[PDB]
Amino acid sequence: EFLGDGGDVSFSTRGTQNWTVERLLQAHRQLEERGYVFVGYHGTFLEAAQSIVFGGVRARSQDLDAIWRGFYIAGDPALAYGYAQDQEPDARGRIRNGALLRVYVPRSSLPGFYRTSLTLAAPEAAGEVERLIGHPLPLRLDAITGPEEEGGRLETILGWPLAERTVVIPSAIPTDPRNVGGDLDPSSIPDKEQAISALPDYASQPG
Amino acid sequence: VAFTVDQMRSLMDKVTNVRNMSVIAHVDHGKSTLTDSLVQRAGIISAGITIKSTAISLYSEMSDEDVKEIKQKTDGNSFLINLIDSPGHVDFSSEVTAALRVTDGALVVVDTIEGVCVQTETVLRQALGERIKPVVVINKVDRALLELQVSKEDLYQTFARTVESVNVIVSTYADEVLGDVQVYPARGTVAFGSGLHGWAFTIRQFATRYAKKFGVDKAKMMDRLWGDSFFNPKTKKWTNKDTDAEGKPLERAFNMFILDPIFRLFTAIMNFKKDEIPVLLEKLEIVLKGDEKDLEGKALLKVVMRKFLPAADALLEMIVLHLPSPVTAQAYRAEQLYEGPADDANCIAIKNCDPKADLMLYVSKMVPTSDKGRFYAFGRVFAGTVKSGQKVRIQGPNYVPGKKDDLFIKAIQRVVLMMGRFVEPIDDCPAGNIIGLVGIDQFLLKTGTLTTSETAHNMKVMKFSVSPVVQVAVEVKNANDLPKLVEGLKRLSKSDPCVLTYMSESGEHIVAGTGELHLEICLQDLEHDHAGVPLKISPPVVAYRETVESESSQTALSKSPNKHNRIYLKAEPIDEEVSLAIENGIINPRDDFKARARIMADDYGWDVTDARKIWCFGPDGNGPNLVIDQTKAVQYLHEIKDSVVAAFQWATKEGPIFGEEMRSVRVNILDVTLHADAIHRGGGQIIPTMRRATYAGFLLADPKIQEPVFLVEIQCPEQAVGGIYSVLNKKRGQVVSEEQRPGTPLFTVKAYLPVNESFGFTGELRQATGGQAFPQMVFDHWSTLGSDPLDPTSKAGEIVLAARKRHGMKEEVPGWQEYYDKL
Ligand SMILES: CN(C)CC(=O)Nc1ccc2[nH]c(=O)c3ccccc3c2c1
Repeated sequence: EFLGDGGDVSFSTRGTQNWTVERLLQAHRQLEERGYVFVGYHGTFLEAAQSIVFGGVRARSQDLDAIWRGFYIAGDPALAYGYAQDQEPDARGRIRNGALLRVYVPRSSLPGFYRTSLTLAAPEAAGEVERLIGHPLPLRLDAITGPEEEGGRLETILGWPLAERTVVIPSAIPTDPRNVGGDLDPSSIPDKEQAISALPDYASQPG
Repeated sequence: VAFTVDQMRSLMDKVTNVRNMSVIAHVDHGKSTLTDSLVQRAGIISAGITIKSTAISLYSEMSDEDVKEIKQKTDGNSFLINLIDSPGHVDFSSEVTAALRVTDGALVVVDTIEGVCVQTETVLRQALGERIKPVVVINKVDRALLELQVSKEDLYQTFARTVESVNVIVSTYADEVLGDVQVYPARGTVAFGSGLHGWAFTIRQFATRYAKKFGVDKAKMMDRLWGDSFFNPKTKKWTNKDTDAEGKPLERAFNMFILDPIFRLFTAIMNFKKDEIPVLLEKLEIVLKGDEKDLEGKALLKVVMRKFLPAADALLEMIVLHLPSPVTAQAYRAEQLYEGPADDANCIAIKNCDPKADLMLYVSKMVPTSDKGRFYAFGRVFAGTVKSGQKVRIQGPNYVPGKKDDLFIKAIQRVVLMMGRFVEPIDDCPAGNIIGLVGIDQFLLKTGTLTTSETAHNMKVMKFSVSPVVQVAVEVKNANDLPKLVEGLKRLSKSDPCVLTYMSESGEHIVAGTGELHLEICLQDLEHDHAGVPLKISPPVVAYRETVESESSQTALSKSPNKHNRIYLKAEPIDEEVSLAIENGIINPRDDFKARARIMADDYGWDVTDARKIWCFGPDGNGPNLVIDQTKAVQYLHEIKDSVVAAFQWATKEGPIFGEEMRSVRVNILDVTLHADAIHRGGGQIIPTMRRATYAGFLLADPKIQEPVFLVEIQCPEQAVGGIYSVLNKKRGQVVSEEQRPGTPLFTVKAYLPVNESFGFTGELRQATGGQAFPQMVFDHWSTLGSDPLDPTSKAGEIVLAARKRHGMKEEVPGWQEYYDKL
């Protein structure tokens, strides 16, 4: 259990139940003590959030012909934030807010995290990513970090194998239930979470 | 007894032999007990749909001799009594008047020791205001003997003072036209007894007994049984002085032939003097039946008194012989119940209780049935005859012969008899009876008038309101029973037309009612019946409304997450008139856009152009808010309409000031830019955008909040009217009018009371006006506070801040920038 202690954790439109900043800090410290490192944020929906934290991230019937298949996350919670919400309406017509997830991988996998300046969709991307990882796409036990799109923020794509080895826990950064669609407000990020959110330094040259 | 539909129907044709009444009494004075006794005695039973017991049918027969003592046209020895149910506490003001308005007689129950208590005094006043003939009963006489061990003469003086108190009320508030309506024991309109033990009597009963042992026509036997009349045992003569020739005292007739027999049985039995009991009993011809013979103490007395003086019959005697039939009363009650010309074709038909004239059926209340969440109308046929299938004009509260507003020409699905808990189908029903109708539920909220005459006004309406102005959040204390709460809430809303249960975005379960008490009751019945599961109820709260005062400072704009779709809009105010029009069915969502447009353009000064472009109303698809499509040549526009509307429904249900409903908000969609491919213009994308734009627009259109306000009508003696204005001035109340009832010293003050200031109002008014005041308050209008909801220290901002905190939202109100595009 990597959730620190203090009562059952659940995800609500109301906010994440039982997850204070303090608890976060304990959880994070203990993940490091077993040799894990934080690699980015992952926003998504409440239902989803629940599955990832209790059951872990798992691919499921991906398009094998889809070469960029993987689990996208982001160093910047703001960019993650955007995906923290239902993607479609419920029968009534409500689009409720979601939750931000913090992604951790076994420290032992860092050898496979690479970075580039090309935008992942660009023609060169494919070849250059492959140059960096040592094999044709899709990514596997490796990850690539690069501009979401020209000038955009940076996203990270852990390959499905690696992603299945992650450990995710809740963030102390809340989504707004009364502003679904707004951009994450920099002041709602707790300072203490900011302290434990540095990213590892990724390699720009192949191994 | 059991009757067939025919028997019942046949009985309902002889209106001259029907009695429509209620029982006015404080609950702690055997109200429920006495009533039962009548049911256990003359309760009518029919020879799978259950309802909420609203009226009980009673049958009683009398001798051709008794029928004669009836100073009012009759026919036959059979009688049908309709016992219409009443509330337990007086606070239920509005429904107290409801029951009264459909009755003609009344059985007022007063207590021996305590006499006429304030409460009963008040309801009696109201009854007198509707021209109800009272008939009194002094209950709990037992408590006088067993406890106080009072003497024959002291107990007499008691009743005397009591009967006197009552008549002080009866004469001061009854209408002169009605004539002397005071109660007189010697005239058989005052019974005495004990609901506990189950006994009660009338001078007229002992007078029919002692009737011949003295050679008297009971007329003069009962006349002697009360007041100053003495019978010297020695002289064996009747005198009118409490002393014989020498100066020795003489026992009054009442104490001699009434109170004495009863006083001995009590003294004998309760002292266990087994030698006397048998002797004493045989003299009164009281035959114990085997098993009862061994009884002793209370157990015994209780059985003796029942065989001796059957409480049920004493009451049933007064009801038939003194309470007016649905013929005598309507002649002098019609004018008061018809809000049209006192010479109108119908008003006349009311007076004459003519079953041939155009229908004039009064719906006093809607009662919950088992058959679905449907409700059956309960009322009385004042004129003509109602019959299954007959199509009728259902004239609601706002109807007026002139216009077509609030009218619903439909067909009466089924006519049924309100046999208490069960209903019994009946073809027709002539004027003068209390009947039930099936199939009006979706036309009449609670009260209303049913007619056939196209020129028929409504009958004295009873102001009721379905406006949720008070609500609370319900939670289960023990999470396990949660599903049991989800059921009762659904159950509760099904039992009452005016309660409301729903879920907020926050996922809370809300219960909203007509007022402090109305909700209060609803909550009890939830934690005790509908759910019977322990719950965590939040403190009461007044429902507000979020609105705008002007047009958006500048164009509001937002884009979807895609960053491919944009919505440009502006918000502007809607005129109270229009909003009311929308609230009052004039401007209708379901109308023909063209017809509706014609109306708004014409009667409300709207550009027929804009009105023809209405996309929807809100919330709940029919609220006083609109979205007008003012775009110009936006390809694919219609493909995002449903989303836009959907969003509007959420935007108007919970606004940006502090989660409250929007009211009188106009949203004009100025422009829209849509991705060429549908894939990217889905709901997930448009819905949030519009929602945010709307908020932005809203916040830019000079925000303000509205507070609801009640219209309280108060009945009160000129003497206590003081306390009224007293409390009104400490609640921000606004006096609208104060009048007096011609004859009596009964003022009737009407004022405006801010709902958010009405908490515990009745309680305080109680102390103030010595409890003589009788309130009647209903939702009246929405008032726009002047202060800035955005300024924390202002008055509205104070409301907003607290509310925001309560909901655990960010203490400050989002500026428009949060919803405008983050450019
Ligand atoms: C098609 N759906 C199963 C989901 C999907 O395609 N993507 C998805 C679903 C959730 C995502 N959450 C993120 O925090 C994130 C951050 C940087 C870049 C992408 C994401 C992100 C992406």
